[PDB]
Amino acid sequence: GQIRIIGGQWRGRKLPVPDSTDRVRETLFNWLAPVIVDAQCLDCFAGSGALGLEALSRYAAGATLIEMDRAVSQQLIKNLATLKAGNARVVNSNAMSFLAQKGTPHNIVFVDPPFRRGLLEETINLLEDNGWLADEALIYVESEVENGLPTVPANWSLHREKVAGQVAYRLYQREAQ
Ligand SMILES: [Cl-]
Repeated sequence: GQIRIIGGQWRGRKLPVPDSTDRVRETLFNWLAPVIVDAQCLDCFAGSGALGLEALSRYAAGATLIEMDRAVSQQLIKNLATLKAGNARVVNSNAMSFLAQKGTPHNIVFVDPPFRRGLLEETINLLEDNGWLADEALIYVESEVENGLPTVPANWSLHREKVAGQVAYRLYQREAQ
């Protein structure tokens, strides 16, 4: 497995992601371009780290990367060490346990769960209820079109949306209320 960082300080740098897309990341980070510098980012299901790593490359101030798979969390840590990225941490946890505590506010949150039903709406409510979001946070949500629009709290509004293939890529903006 290889991950390519397509932008920022490590643009073009290639990283191994063990035995277990560009246009997506391109679209998302174009949406995030004017807020990404010095942002605090949380990746709820970091997986390969594609999202968190691209965020750090583009001069995010910091990224907390949450990943349930121990082997995957370990490789992520190794890739951060390669890149000399000290302004990040990896927590080996499922998102439901992790977010069910008093949180810390983030400017940008990535919500791309490995499966939708049982995780997506639950994660969204925990983010909102436990203080994980800064006053005007952006939350990226990836979901199959077939699922419809996810239930979001009333103070979240749909900010950007792209549909490609079977998948809806969305960015919500949250108002502190
Ligand atoms: Cl989870």
